[PDB]
Amino acid sequence: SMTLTLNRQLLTSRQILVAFSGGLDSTVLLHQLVQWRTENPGVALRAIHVHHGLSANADAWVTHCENVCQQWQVPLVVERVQLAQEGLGIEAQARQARYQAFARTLLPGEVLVTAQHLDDQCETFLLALKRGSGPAGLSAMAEVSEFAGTRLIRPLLARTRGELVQWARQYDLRWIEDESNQDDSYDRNFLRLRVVPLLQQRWPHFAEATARSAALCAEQESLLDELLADDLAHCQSPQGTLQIVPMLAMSDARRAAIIRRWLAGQNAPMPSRDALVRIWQEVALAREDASPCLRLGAFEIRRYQSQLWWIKSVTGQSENIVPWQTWLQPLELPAGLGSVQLNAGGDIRPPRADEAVSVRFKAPGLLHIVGRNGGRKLKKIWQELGVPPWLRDTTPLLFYGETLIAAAGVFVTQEGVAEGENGVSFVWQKTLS
Amino acid sequence: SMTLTLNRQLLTSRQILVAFSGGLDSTVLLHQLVQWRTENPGVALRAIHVHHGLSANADAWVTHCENVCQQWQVPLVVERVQLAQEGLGIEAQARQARYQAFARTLLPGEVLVTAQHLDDQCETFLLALKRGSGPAGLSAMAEVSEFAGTRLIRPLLARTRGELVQWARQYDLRWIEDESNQDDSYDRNFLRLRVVPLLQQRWPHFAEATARSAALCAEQESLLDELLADDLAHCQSPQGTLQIVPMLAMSDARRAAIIRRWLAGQNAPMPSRDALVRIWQEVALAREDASPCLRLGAFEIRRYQSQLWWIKSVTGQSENIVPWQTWLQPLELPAGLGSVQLNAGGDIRPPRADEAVSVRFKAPGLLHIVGRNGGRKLKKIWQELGVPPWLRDTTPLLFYGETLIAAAGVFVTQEGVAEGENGVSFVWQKTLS
Repeated sequence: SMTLTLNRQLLTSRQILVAFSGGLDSTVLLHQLVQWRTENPGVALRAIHVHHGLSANADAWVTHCENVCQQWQVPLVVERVQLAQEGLGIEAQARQARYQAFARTLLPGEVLVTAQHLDDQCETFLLALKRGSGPAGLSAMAEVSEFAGTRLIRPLLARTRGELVQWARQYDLRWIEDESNQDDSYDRNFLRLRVVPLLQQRWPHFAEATARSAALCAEQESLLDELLADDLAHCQSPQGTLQIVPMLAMSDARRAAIIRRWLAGQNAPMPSRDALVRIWQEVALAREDASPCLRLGAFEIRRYQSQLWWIKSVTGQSENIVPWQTWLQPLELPAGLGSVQLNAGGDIRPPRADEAVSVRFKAPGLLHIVGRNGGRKLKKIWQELGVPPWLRDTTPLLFYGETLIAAAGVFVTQEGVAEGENGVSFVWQKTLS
Repeated sequence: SMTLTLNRQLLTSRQILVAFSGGLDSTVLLHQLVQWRTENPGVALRAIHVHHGLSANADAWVTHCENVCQQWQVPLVVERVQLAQEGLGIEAQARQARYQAFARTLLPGEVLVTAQHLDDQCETFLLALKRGSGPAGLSAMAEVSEFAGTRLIRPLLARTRGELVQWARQYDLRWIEDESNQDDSYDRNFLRLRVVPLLQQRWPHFAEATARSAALCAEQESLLDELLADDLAHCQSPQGTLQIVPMLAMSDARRAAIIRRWLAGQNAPMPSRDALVRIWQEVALAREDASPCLRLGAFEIRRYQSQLWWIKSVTGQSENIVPWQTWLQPLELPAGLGSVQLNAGGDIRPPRADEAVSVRFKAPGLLHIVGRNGGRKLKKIWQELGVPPWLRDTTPLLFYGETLIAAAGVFVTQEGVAEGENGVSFVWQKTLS
């Protein structure tokens, strides 16, 4: 039935790439896939062993993987990524390097498949538990998730190590397995060896019961997904923000479940239940006048126009002034804001080779712009044009000497309009995400 | 703050009864209550030690409890309930006897209070987990629940054993504590001593994280409570049944959450997620023609009139015939169906001292009843009158010789109508629930 199970989960896939450590689970997953390939002509399969850290057999494991793949006619990428600096041990440092390694060496349209099984579901659950997470975090792992643009499928997720042993053995597969005892100071190890077994003693199927609970938590979260759909549709704008007004009346749990689901949409890192609390109390209910902001890692959620925004944090630049001596060539902007350049053809007057061109993010005094008869301050103009506060000091400002010419993609001052009709275009380019 | 916490949870209470084993938690809870009484004049407090099983100090513990209560001026009920027959050990047999003991010795209007703390929340969670239960069952314990008509409050539910030790010690309270090592074959013991501690090693606050998860599961179930309210109102009749038709269109999770919440309303034992599945697939979607029935312990859920019913199972009696030689005196019915009697005054003709009166639950041939011009079979009459199938063979039928006179509270045959106007009343009495 593991083969039966395999094809159902892999129907929507043609190109697979399996994380292949010499181990049982990988060995059983891979043998099954090579078994699967022989049954579906035209199906391409690739394997990838990730050699990381200074293991005693780190080099031998690689060799073992090269023989098995070849004996089975399967290409094999072998990333040697290395990283460890006294910080977060194996159960963190490496896991990232590995998934990055998977990300790196993964073709487009190819589906990443891992050999994570029941015991891992139990371990994930426990770790979530020891973190005091709710139903969302206790749903542990999904049979199908999104990873590096594509999907990450986990077939053997429901299978027991017993089942895997019974298979790997029935087909006389040879596999490695260095328990690495002394890694007991790294959470996921301390479980499989000490806690979990201790549990399987009086409760032989403990790990099975846990997947059951995980599954039930998931069913409930999806029930809420259904139940909240409308609420979400209404409060979620097309832009990708969340309308505050429609929520002012809701209950704390309602709000949190929505904020939660909304943050998931931006494919954001799962928030802590208290984070969800702060977001509403300190941001949504905060005065827009006082620029509300909750830092959540590299990202930040804030309030603007009675809406909550999930955006990639970026450091201000109001005090910066980046000179453009060679404005004939693009100018690289600070804090990865991208490049900027003056192309022939546009409503902005070119600079004289005698004046000093520069890029800034601030501009004093009353300012006059095209399309408005008046003259207000930068901040007033920003507001009238709807430019969000986090962008009011991160938007390129063209300056010839001490004069403001334009604000990339937002406006052009009147003192900067093309005299004749020729003129140039101040163009702003941002790097890939 | 434990005192602060105490009064908030006990405001809606005047008469308390604390399950008092000599232990820390009880000792700390009780001392705090005697502390609480001194601060709220007119507040009555009672303690109850439950002596059960053949413990080495079973008798000494009692004595210790008698001294402490007296030293503190607190009445003390001491139930000696005993029960153990090789079946379900302490973590089952006794727990029932104890709560029964609590039930028995509890005054009306009095609130039962127990000294269950954080560690118990963790243990309850784990047990639920090892049972593979979902969010509803993983909410573990509530600060306030219903027990024997009244409420069961658990103040110290959030407090750590540490906190309790720090208190019992700060007020120099003396308490007992016989770990009873060899009870390790009884689930809740195997946890507190082996698993939990093993966990608190690498995770000192594991038990605290677990209450956090329990709490979050609860918040979500209440979120659903809110979200499903309307659905429940609509599908739940006034009688206390569940309308099937309005659910036919819903999704599996929706239905289950409703069936679940509905069963809770009848204050029924929490159902297994699969039970919820069977109920719908085997009962709701079953043909009423084929009398659908799912036995869930002493109770059973069934289908009648496009509705699901939660009712106290009762064995049929269609084959039974209980003679009434002394119809002048009440007749005790089988299978705790209650008693039955003929009172002077009613539309039924009395029996002659020459005919043989009896009670039955079946009746052959075409039958003629008052208020209908015709003559159909018992089963047809039952149907036309709306008598549920489980009651069609558990309803007393008056028989003089071989003639049907009446069906208690349902109908009177035409051959049994009072000749003149005097007549008697066939009255059916059922015992307390």
